[PDB]
Amino acid sequence: QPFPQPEQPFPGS
Amino acid sequence: KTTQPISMDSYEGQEVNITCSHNNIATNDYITWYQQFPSQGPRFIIQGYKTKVTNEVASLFIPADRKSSTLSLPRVSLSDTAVYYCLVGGLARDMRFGAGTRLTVKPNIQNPDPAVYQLRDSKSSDKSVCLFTDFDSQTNVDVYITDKCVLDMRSMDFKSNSAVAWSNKFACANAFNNSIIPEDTFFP
Amino acid sequence: AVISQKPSRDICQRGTSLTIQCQVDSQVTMMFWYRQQPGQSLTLIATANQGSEATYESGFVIDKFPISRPNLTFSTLTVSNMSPEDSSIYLCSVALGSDTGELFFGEGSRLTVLEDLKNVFPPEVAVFEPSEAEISHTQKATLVCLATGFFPDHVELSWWVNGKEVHSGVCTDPQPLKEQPALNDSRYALSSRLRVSATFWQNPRNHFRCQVQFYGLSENDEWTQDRAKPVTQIVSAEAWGR
Amino acid sequence: VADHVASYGVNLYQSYGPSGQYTHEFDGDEQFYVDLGRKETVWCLPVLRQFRFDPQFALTNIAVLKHNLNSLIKRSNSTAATNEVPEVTVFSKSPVTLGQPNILICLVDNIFPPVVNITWLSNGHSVTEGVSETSFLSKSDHSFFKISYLTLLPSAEEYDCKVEHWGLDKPLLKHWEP
Amino acid sequence: SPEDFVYQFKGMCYFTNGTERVRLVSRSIYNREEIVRFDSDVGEFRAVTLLGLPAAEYWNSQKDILERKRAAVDRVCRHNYQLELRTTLQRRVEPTVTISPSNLLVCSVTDFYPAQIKVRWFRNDQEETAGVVSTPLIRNGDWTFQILVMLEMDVYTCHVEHPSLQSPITVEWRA
Ligand SMILES: *[C@@H]1O[C@H](CO)[C@@H](O)[C@H](O)[C@H]1NC(C)=O
Ligand SMILES: [Ca+2]
Ligand SMILES: [Ca+2]
Repeated sequence: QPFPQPEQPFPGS
Repeated sequence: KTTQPISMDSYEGQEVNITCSHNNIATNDYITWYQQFPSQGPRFIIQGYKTKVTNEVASLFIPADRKSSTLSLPRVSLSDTAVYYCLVGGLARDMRFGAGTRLTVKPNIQNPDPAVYQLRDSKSSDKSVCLFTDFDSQTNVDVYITDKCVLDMRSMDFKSNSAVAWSNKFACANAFNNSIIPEDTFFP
Repeated sequence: AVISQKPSRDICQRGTSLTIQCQVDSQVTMMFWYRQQPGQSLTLIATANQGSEATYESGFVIDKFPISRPNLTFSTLTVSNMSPEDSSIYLCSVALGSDTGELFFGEGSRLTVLEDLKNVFPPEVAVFEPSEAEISHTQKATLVCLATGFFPDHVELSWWVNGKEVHSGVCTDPQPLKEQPALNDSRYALSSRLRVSATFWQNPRNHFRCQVQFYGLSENDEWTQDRAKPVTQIVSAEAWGR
Repeated sequence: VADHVASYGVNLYQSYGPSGQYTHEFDGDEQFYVDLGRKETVWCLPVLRQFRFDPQFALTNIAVLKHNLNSLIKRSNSTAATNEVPEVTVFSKSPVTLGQPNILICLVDNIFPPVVNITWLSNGHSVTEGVSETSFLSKSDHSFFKISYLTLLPSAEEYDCKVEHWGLDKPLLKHWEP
Repeated sequence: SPEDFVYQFKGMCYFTNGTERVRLVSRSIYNREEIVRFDSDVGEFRAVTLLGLPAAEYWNSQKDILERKRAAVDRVCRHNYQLELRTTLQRRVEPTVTISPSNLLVCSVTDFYPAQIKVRWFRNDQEETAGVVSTPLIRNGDWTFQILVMLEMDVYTCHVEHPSLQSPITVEWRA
């Protein structure tokens, strides 16, 4: 029920 | 989680509105639509959330209740024949697929002329094939009979339906005698 | 965004194991494995987890579908001890971030598991020349192609006019029908149509050729029958103007 | 400045042996943490146990940091962390009464990198019964602080708090007496 | 002391006047240096340092991530705040005020949530402005706060106000 914040992936490694 | 119509029918050049039923939708839940052509995988078309959104392929309308949603395709073409899925969830893990809505797009033939012709093999004159073509889109179809396909000749903007029947021994007169072939039908 | 699956198509015998690959061009958070049977809904198999164990949906067990994800961009799905039930199209989907709405799907992996490899047969292609009645009334000539007697549904039909592939005025049935229904080993049949102008067909130097691409036995399969081995081949028929 | 502040996602992943932590904080206090090993959500406030939070989100999100950290290692030419010096203070939760029970609180602040060993001691002997620690709680300067507890009924002949951190030349001990 | 490489992501929410002012700030941190962030008041990923420049450009390029991150102000901060109004924002612990000498008088306020307090020292119904020293707000870590207000020295009273209290508590010490 608590909505979380995700982390976006960095490109190219 | 979502309930949508099983199948739909439409003619080319018509606005098609597929309505998705999503009662018991969470406040943070997001609305998503997919379009899967046969033998291929689903393709993402439009995305909406408590807000009617309009894009290039289509527009999504979101009622305030959020108990329902509707995908609108304008000027539907023959290439829009696909299965349309309605997905509702919060994260990517919440995206479960359903039966979808099978949409068929029939062509609008202004000048119909039903007829049945007989084709002969170039290799051997023994075998033959019956061709029932140039019929309107509303008619439906040891003896083999294929479903109706629609071919497009873009050089003349001409489209026509057709069906193929072969036999192995058989006459093309009674080839499509199980179909409601119109009375206005030519034979040689 | 762009996904490449290695096993675009394959035919395996019972008791064998096949590994499917899913490679992504960009770095993505989520990577799923789907499965779609010949006439069924798209069923989710499991969620590929990086450095952990896969999250399998109900009914799917790690023993039959072992999944590995060495990096965020690559995953491997294996189908061990294959049975005819597994015959399906295996898709892998991808999400860039867990809070995205767009899932990118691959082109798929067609799988057909067989109890007997001896039922595989290549297609027999035959093109039928247009009828003069059609040319007399409609002023258009319709070529009809017919590929019969092939067991696996893996076929691609294309029309070639004067050595060039043509798409205008072409029609092909979406699903090949069974020749002998009510038989599990039924052979299939597929028809296609090419319509052209009357003056274009009546010209004799034009060359029309129906080309049927057939996918059959791979190199790992054994063949011990007096009949020729059903290797992946291109069967075609042609006809000239008259 | 704001009336209330919450970190709905404190994501931590370091290279000292893939060490990961996922927590949620509200007004500086720990709401819950996800045990990445047991794949379980542990709520620190009893009233918050009514909610449900999927532990799988923490595992997949930490995997993103794992990719990100390895990317920043190649980009920054392997620029390591700077071991700050911890600030340790020991105090009791309630006023010290030699009969009533109290909890000793050993607050370790300025913890960077988030690698530390907090061990309670009593007359030179290590105490393991009745101890509990909190998760690495975030700070505005992107450092951390950790709090360890020890329940005891105080008495005249009855502690020290041993803190081991890389920003220390020798293990630091803070003494407490009634 | 081995080499350690730390990475942090803080998905933080800021609330003012309840739900009237809500600000979303997500911080991606390498060791102790925030490299790329997303503020709800700017509406786009912006790099703080050069290390976050490739990420900010790549994330801004994906219009799907942008659309869903702009909506995170409501789906995360405003949504979870409605859960706080029924749980954490309703937590009220009444403080325990005890006076004990240590020349010095120590008024100990030990177990109270929230953190808002105002402790005054009185000497015969006249407030003592100078000569009072108080410890900072001590966070116990278990959702309780404490403070120690000390005083060097007929009747002495410790005046303590708190939101959980209807009327301030007046513990007194004499002799
Ligand atoms: C904590 O203790 C372990 C062994 O007890 C040791 O390897 C490690 O270096 C210690 N950590 C610190 C920060 O000193
Ligand atoms: Ca094979
Ligand atoms: Ca009183």
